[PDB]
Amino acid sequence: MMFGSDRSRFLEGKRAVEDKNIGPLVKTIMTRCIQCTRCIRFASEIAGVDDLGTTGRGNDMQVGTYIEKMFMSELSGNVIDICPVGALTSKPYAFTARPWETRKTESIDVMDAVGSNIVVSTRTGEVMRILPRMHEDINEEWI
Amino acid sequence: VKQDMPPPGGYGPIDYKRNLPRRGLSGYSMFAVGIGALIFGYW
Amino acid sequence: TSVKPIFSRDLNEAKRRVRELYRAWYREVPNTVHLMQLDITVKQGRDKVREMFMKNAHVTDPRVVDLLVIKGKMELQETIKVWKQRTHVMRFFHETETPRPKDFLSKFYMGHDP
Amino acid sequence: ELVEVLKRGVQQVTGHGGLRGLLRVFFRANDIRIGTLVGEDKYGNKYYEDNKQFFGRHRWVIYTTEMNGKNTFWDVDGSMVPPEWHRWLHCMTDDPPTTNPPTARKFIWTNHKFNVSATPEQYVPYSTTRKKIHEWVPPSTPY
Amino acid sequence: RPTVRPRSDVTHKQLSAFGEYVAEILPKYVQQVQVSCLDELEICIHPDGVIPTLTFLRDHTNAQFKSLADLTAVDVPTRQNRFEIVYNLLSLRFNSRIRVKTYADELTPIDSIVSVHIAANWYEREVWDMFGVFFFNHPDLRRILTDYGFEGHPFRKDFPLTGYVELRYDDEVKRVVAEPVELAQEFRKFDLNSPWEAFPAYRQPP
Amino acid sequence: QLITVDEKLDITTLTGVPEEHIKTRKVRIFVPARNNMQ
Amino acid sequence: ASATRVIQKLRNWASGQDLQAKLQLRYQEIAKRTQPPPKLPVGPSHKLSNNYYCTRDGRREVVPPSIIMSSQKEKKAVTPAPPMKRWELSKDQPYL
Amino acid sequence: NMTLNFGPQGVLRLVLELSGEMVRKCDPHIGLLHRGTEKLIEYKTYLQALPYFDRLDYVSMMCNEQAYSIAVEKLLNIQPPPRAQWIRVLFGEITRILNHIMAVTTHALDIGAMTPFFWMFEEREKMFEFYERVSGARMHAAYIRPGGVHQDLPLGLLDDIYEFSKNFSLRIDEVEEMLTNNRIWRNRTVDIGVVTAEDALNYGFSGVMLRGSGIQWDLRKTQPYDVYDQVEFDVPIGSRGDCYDRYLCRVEEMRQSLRIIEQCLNKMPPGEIKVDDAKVSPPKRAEMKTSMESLIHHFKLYTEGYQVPPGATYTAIEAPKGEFGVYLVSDGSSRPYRCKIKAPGFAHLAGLDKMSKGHMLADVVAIIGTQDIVFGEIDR
Amino acid sequence: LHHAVIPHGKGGRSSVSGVVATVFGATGFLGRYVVNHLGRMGSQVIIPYRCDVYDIMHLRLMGDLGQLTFLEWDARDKDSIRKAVQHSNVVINLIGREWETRNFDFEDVFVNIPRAIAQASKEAGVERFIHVSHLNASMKSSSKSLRSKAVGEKEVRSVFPEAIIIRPSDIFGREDRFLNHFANYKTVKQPVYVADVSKGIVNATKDPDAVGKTFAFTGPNRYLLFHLVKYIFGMTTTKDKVERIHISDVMPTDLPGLEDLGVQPTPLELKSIEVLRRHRTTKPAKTVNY
Amino acid sequence: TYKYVNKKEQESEVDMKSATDNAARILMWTELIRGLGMTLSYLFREPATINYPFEKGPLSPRFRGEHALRRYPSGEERCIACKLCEAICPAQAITIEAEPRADGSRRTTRYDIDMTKCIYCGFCQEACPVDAIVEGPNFEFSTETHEELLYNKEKLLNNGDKWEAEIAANIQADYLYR
Amino acid sequence: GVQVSPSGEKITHTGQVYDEKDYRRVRFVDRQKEVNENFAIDLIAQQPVNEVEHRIIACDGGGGALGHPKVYINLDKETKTGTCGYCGLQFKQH
Ligand SMILES: CCCCCCCCCCCCCCCCCC(=O)OC[C@H](COP(=O)([O-])OCC[N+](C)(C)C)OC(=O)CCCCCCCCCCCCCCCCC
Ligand SMILES: CCCCCCCCCCCCCCCCCC(=O)OC[C@H](COP(=O)(O)OCCN)OC(=O)CCCCCCCCCCCCCCCCC
Ligand SMILES: NC(=O)C1=CN([C@@H]2O[C@H](COP(=O)(O)OP(=O)(O)OC[C@H]3O[C@@H](n4cnc5c(N)ncnc54)[C@H](OP(=O)(O)O)[C@@H]3O)[C@@H](O)[C@H]2O)C=CC1
Ligand code: SF4
Ligand code: SF4
Ligand code: SF4
Ligand SMILES: [Zn+2]
Repeated sequence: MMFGSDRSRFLEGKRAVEDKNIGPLVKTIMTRCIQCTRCIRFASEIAGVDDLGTTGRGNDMQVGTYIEKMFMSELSGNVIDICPVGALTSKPYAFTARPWETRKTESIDVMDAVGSNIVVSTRTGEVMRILPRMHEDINEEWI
Repeated sequence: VKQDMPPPGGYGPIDYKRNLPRRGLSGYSMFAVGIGALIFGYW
Repeated sequence: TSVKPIFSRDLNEAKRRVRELYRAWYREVPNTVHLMQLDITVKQGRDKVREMFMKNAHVTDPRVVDLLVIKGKMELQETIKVWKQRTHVMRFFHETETPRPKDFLSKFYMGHDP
Repeated sequence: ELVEVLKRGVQQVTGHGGLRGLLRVFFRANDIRIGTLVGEDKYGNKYYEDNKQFFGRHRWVIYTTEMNGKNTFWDVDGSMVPPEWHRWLHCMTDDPPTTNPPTARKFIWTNHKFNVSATPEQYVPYSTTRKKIHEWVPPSTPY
Repeated sequence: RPTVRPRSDVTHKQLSAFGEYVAEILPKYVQQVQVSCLDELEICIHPDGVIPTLTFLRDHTNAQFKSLADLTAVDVPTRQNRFEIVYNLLSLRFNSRIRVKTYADELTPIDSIVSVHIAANWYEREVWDMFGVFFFNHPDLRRILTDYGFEGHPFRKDFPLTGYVELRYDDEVKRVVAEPVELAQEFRKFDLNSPWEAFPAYRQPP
Repeated sequence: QLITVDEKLDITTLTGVPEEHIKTRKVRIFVPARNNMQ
Repeated sequence: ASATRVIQKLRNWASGQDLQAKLQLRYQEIAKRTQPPPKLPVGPSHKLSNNYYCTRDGRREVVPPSIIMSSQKEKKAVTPAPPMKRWELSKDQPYL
Repeated sequence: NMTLNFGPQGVLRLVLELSGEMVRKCDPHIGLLHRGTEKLIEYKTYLQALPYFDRLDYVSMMCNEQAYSIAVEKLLNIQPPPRAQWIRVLFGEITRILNHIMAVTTHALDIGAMTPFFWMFEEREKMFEFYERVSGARMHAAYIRPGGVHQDLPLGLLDDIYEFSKNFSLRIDEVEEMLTNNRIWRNRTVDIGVVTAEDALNYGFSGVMLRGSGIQWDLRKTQPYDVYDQVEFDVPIGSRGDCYDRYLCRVEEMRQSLRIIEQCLNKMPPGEIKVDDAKVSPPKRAEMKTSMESLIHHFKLYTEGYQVPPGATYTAIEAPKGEFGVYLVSDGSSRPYRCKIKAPGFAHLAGLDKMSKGHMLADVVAIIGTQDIVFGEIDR
Repeated sequence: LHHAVIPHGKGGRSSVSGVVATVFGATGFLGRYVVNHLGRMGSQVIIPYRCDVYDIMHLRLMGDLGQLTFLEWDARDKDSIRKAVQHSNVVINLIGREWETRNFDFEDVFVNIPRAIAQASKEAGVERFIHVSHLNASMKSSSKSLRSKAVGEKEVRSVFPEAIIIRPSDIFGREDRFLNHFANYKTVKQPVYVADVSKGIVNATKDPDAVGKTFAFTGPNRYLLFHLVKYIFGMTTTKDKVERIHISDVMPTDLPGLEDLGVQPTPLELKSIEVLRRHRTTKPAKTVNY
Repeated sequence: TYKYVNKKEQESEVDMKSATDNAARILMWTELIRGLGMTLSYLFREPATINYPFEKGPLSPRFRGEHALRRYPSGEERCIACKLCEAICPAQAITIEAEPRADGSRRTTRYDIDMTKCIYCGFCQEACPVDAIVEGPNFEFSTETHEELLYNKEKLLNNGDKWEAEIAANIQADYLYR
Repeated sequence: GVQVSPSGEKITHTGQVYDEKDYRRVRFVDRQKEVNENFAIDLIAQQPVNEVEHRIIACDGGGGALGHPKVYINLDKETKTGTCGYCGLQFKQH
């Protein structure tokens, strides 16, 4: 909307991709990946996993595991916030709400003793999801 | 191949002024009629 | 710090304007229960005037007092000229609602009223 | 040109099922016009037409005396008109069902229902979403 | 271009020249003259120049700003003088329009101009009723749009949309009583503003 | 023509807001956190 | 249109005008319900080349007010615009 | 002084202080139709707020949509295309006709002559039919929007409008026969609510209340906004400033509206109807359902609408009742910060007291009718 | 407890009060206030009616949207009372005539119908039943109305031991058959106000120390019939009615009274002025004790 | 360009002829008999009235009346719970609540409209990217309680099933204009 | 299909039923519970699987407009079908 145009000159056929299954938390619609590699880098660097990657080349290229592996880490769930698009989503939050409906309060975790700064997004008096909140001296965008 | 409801070569002419007609007759004649009726009645 | 005033220089003149306004109200009160057939007694009305005056006693600013005087004069106009009605005047007593109990327990027991 | 008017009138009078039909019409629909019968619907209603009358009276309807168990000899509603005839009667079209029939699709109501604002089969609202917060139930045996 | 709006500079020139004119005639009571992209002239002034400036613009031969198109107020609660006041004025001899603005707050009133333009007799009452701003030397100043016992100034930014009270008829007392507000569907607050800047020309510095 | 009133400022009696909603409350001043989605 | 010449003449004499040509009830002179289907045009920005938004945005061609005489940062006497030119009586019908 | 409260029991409340049969003081009362439009608009996008203007001054509704449209377009720095401009002018004139029918006939009704009401509300029905054929609603057609117009005209509308314009003149004449030269109408109106030009100006009047006192001010011949600069029409001015002069002015305005409609029809151009800037006006549905960018723009426009660079405007429209204005303040957001509506009925009511000087109780009901007082534009 | 009952809210029209009340006798004169007091705090109210739908329209606006449920019934028709008592926690009975018709004797009204109501309540499984009677309820009574009342109280307690009987005295308000009956034209009275009675009943609807008890709702003062009627005439046909009139009001001893529900008496000397100004075209009465 | 109303081009003549004409106008009540004639002419015309329940007023395929939730030919619903209708509805009249269905689809559990809040503006069917919610043609759905106008998914789906034989045709008519 | 609960209430296409102990069943007394008897979750299952000779297939629902946005589905996974997120239809690769 801001930096792009307002119409398409692409009168050709699109492509489609086989959707993976990589856990009970992360839903994968991989025909939306814009091949940015944020997931791969997050995994390799922070989560120390080295199980995501790019198999193929050209437009026929796509992201994920060459096999049916599952991505279940203590940090798996930040790929959701990091994926700029809805290629990786959260199965729990699936279809329950839309952002412009949510009221956002700022709170903290109690699950552990770290005190990760968090956002609770409600809708008509119900808790819909939980998000991180930047505190660069505790958690720095992760939860 | 296109069609978006334009007008044809032209629409007819329109009347936007008054046409209030000049009716009745003259006051002299009206008074004469009334007075003739009146005199007939009196007689 | 320094300011620009409104209709007064000090709380003394402000209070004497207030006392003039109270004269006016106190005097007019019964004519209202007469004109519009209110059930309440003139004693109740006058106690209510006193309550609504003392509700703004802590005030110190001559300007915040002059504005309250202005608004009370507006109300007195609306009242002596019959523009208000029985409804608007009885909207002061709250005859159709219970108040939030001023008791920690009476609050806790029913709701989250803090 | 007055005797022709009287002739048109006498034919408008006798153009029904004699005195009985004439009274029926004149007392339900205060009108004794004669028109062409374009069709009749499942519920017994009739729809007449005459293109020489002016816009708004060039089409009309004679409702049924019974509709889904209701004496409609006197009580009558524009809600009785099913959709296919509603669209031709409110002049959204120049073509009725007989020539331009609708699209035969299941899940479309075969039997039309009229307004039920107070009948016992009326509409009562409610919430369609299940319970959100499930409570705790303890066992039925102590200690 | 067919999708963009034309742009005439003659009006910008005329109105900048008239801004200089007005400002050098009234170096006092004047500050922040500005003519905008869409060719409209605003003059900001001090609350002590209302009648001087309005009279000058109405009577002066070069100005003849006779018609008071509108009087308005605007609430910006992040500035000490939060109530902007706006007079939109029209001149027929020149086919021209102008905006004269001043500022105010609570407890800091403005001077009335019914002496200059009598249309204001009701606009100023409306401002007092809606934004809570007093005017000096106004014959009658009283609730005009709100109810008779209404306590508040609802066109502010801190007054809630739905209000504080609510009305209904009660058979016991046989009247239309007021009560606190209890809604059966709380108004929903949609957070729409986008995170991505849309106009760099207005980018504030950090 | 100027006066000096150095006492703290208050307009509570002019706002028209009631006691329940002017004393039983707690306000929060902050900068809304960035949505980690964007 | 369903009236006798006698009534038509009566009403026309009582009114002074002719009504059977400027009636207010519509008799088949009106457009036909169930019109054919259209095919609408497309705007001028439906090109496939030379159609960059940088050239035709508009709402980013706006600029903040051009400030003058900010208090912190022998000319002639002018008017906000040249005086308005007075109008001309019509030619078709200037009176009534 | 024989005081009384009149009007209610349809939202008007006059407080009248008489002296015998004369009228000494007229105090109107306001706020019986105050809903809070100007505040609600602050919680709604630049499109969620348009209907409010259809609801203000509810006899025209489209000369109301038009002002908001022009203001938002002035901010966005865009302009709609010729076909949209012509449709918009045509329908603005139709709304003018509706409003003037309304005014004249309710005037004659509150005075006692009631047959014009029924003779003309049939034409009003026939024009509501156009409203509906183009928008789907008889009165509140949210049809004119920033960027042009929602939909194009169906294929059988201009012919109908021509058939209607053919005979509206004879209808106006039918009414004029009864009313204009009737001694009773002239006695009820002549020399009533007189007002001089300078006092009108200083009171803030606009429209017929100006040009019935000899002033020459029409915001279509001056400060034009649409293609009105491409069409011809006369402006009727008065000589005495009385109800009779204003009646004649409104009639001749209803006539100039036909003069303008003939031209609009004959000169209707082809082309698009809304600016092809899909960041302001949504795309078509086929493009929405086949193209990615168009669908994104649809989504954003109907959830978080178009953003408007900050600024302020006062766009005035020559509405049937006078100068309709909108002081619109914008922050760089999808929603406005302030929208103030300038309505003429406001100042007209304000001046009612002076216009009712040296007059009875039965002349005030005509003084009011001569202003076309609708309380939606007033109480807002 | 069922989550549909948890009293969420702030005590207002659009709130929840956990009170599901089936009320018999709402078309009358005291139900017109009982229903208001029930609904203006957010309670569900089932109202059975036998009247025509016009005489029950003054009650549609006293409760929030969806809280009022008007259905039809017939005292002689059983299975028209299950419908109404089912889906409830509280039942309130306010029936009663000041005279006898053909189909309905005092026996029926005050004994046989309340008994079936309480039977159906117990069958359903509701948890509170409130019955209203007269203060002078006693088998030794010139009037057979009071006889039937004192019989029906026992006939109720025999099926609903935990019931709640409430004996007020001559009630005075607008559209009342006491002050208007007097002003139409040896015995001490202590009248009471519909507002007080309704407040008491609606409080008992929740208060936990009210079951299996009785209450004598009487005003703060007492008056001699003559002084009271003269007060009426200064501010300005049924045998059983006149009998109930010519009986003095008991001073019930140590019976749980009005101030035990929380209510406070509202003296008649304050509401007579609003009740009586309708019958137009002064000093108070000396309160006494025998 | 301007004109004059109630202004004469020049003074008149006081001639006996014109004076007598005006005196006739006054005495004989001339300008009023013409109004009587207009009323008589209108008496001798055809009225624009129509038998309502039998003769109905004309409408267009764009009329915005009662609401409906549509389906696909398969019978599957169309609403995918995208909430654009709820986000554009000026009066905040649409309440929606969705979930993943057991067959793994984006479908609603709750879709409520308040007809005492709808201003009947059509923005919802302008926004729906699937043509699922439509402001249909019906206008005769008055009631006797305020609780029969609070609609829901069930009522709206029933209205769709009811009126689809007409909604589909009107949409086929008009969809080329939008 | 609507199948009734112990209390005698019909269940909806989203499993809503007032618990037998619920007081909210009153509103239905002397009245009905409006319920739709045509369950999309079953009507779509009644439809058959389409077959195509291409590993990628575009769906729109029918008419270009009057349908839904053109979406492209992959058919490389012969284990299951390729479903459309809009219309529910499902395709296979043959
Ligand atoms: C249901 C069926 C009902 C049937 C009802 C039938 C009623 C029939 C009654 C006659 C109809 C007349 C209607 C008016 C026709 C229109 C006339 C017209 O347009 O020209 C006017 C014209 C229009 O004039 P003008 O204004 O246009 O221009 C002329 C102006 N001057 C004269 C000043 C130069 O005016 C006249 O000529 C008036 C002529 C009549 C004047 C005499 C009337 C007053 C004296 C009364 C005498 C006593 C009563 C006599 C009657 C006795 C019986 C009641
Ligand atoms: C032998 C020779 C000499 C013999 C002597 C006699 C010679 C003839 C004398 C002439 C007589 C003239 C007729 C008498 C009546 C005249 C009354 C009159 O003229 O009234 C004047 C009045 C208007 O006066 P004004 O306001 O000053 O005029 C406007 C100024 N620009 O006007 C009015 O206000 C009237 C108001 C009328 C409103 C109702 C009109 C209804 C008309 C219905 C038709 C009635 C027809 C008659 C019915 C007959 C009944 C059977
Ligand atoms: N006011 C007093 O003097 C005192 C009164 N009470 C009690 O107050 C209660 C109500 O007083 P009040 O409000 O004056 O009663 P009302 O007469 O005002 O109305 C009572 C209700 O009883 C219903 N009712 C009466 N007989 C029958 C019947 N045979 N079949 C069906 N319904 C019937 C009526 O329903 P509809 O109107 O639909 O017929 C009416 O609405 C009475 O039960 C009485 O015992 C107790 C002590 C003192
Ligand atoms: S973060 Fe998302 S868009 Fe980026 S490579 Fe991973 S799946 Fe693709
Ligand atoms: S038509 Fe009604 S429901 Fe649809 S968007 Fe407009 S107000 Fe909302
Ligand atoms: S816009 Fe259409 S698909 Fe989206 S939530 Fe609304 S009705 Fe459903
Ligand atoms: Zn599909």
